[PDB]
Amino acid sequence: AKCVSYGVAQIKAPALHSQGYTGSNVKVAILDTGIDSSHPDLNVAGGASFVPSETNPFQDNSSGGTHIAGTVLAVAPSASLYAVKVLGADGKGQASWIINGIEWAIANNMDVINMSLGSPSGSAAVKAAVDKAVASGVVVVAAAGNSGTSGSSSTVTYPAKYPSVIAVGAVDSSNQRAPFSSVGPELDVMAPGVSICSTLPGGKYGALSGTSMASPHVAGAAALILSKHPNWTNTQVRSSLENTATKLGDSFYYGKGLINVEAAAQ
Ligand SMILES: [K+]
Ligand SMILES: [K+]
Ligand SMILES: [K+]
Repeated sequence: AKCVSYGVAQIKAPALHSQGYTGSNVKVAILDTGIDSSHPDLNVAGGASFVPSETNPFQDNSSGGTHIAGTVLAVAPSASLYAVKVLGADGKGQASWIINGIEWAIANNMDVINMSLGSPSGSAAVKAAVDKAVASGVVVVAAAGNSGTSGSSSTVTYPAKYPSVIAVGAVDSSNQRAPFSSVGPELDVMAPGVSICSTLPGGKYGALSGTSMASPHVAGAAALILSKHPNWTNTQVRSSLENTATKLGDSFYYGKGLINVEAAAQ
């Protein structure tokens, strides 16, 4: 990664890199607004668009998908990225498009799905598709939501709110919960999500904040773990990330805490 970011060291990814693990031979689908495949610092191995008004997955007219891609590669520099466009330039999409992306990911033997997207209400049909992905062995990671708090109510967005999905909230560089990061019993782990510098469309770079930025740290961590332990199931990868996280506070706000990929990979 050409842009410096504190998040990679924060989750202890350099310890894996020192051990010689960089996520080789791990297929990571980024279900988002596309990936700018012409960016000099990205390589994209394949993809598909399901957004009828935006038919190229290898361009990104929003910026999120590219940024997210860059984070996954900063964490797991050898991962293979797949651009699955399920959101348009406004970062919005239909539930069916998300389903078609998930199905494409299953058909094309992805190891990890990253969904940095969140609907407040969810879709029964999306649930079925994510659960199917997880049953087929895919590690499914999603942004917990940028809906802050709501007293004692959960604010975790769908599809993160489903139990089959790893819901990733955002901490800042001080390991404090970001004011926007959703909360609730469904929140699983935290990762860096404030002012994360990564790739942007048109060969650019810049900081973005959100649980969408936290999620790909965890998708990259999953790739690092699978490169060290290619025989582990998705169940085993998830368990390793949740069980070895660094506790940060009440699980309503922090889940199990900050992922620690060095501990998870032991
Ligand atoms: K490129
Ligand atoms: K969850
Ligand atoms: K929780």
